[PDB]
Formats: sequence, C-alpha cells, structure tokens
Amino acid sequence: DCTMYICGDSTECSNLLLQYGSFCTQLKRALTGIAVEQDKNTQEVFAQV
Amino acid sequence: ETKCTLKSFTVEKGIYQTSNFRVQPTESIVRFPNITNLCPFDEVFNAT
Repeated sequence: DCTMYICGDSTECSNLLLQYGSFCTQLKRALTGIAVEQDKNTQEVFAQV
Repeated sequence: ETKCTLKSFTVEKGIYQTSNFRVQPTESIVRFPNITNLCPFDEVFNAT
C-alpha cells in the first residue's frame, strides 16, 4: 500500500505525500503485473488437457 | 472510489484495488503518573 507503509496513520504526512504524487502508483501497477503473471505460469503447465 | 482511484469515469470489467479500511481519528488524549511525593510547603504556610 502507498500511504500506510511510509507514514501510516498520520494525516499530517499524507498531505505531504501528494507533493511527489504519482510516484507510488507506478509501484502498484508494477507489483500487480507480477501477481497476475503468477496465475498464468501455473495455467500453462498443468492445464494442457 | 474505484472510479477516482483510476482517474477516469469508465472502468472495464475486472477486479480493482482501492483505498483501505481504516478508522479516522475521532479524538485525542494525554496521560502522566503523579500520586505521591508532594512538596511540603504547608510547614512554611503553617508556621507562626
């Protein structure tokens, strides 16, 4: 998660995070691509019937 | 919430991840210990 990792449960820092902005969203799309792939690696092997 | 997480007004079919489930801070309090060791100024204030 973007916000909770760095300064979780601190609203005085969450507004500061908006200064950098779209930096962490790039991380979420990077880690989500890995997770979707892991479900396809298993499908290619065992589902050949 | 999921419409404004993706910054768009149309979302395609699928599963999406959004903001979390955390309780907003309602109040605020303070605590400190002090039950003994009182300063004895009464002797000055009770001396004839």
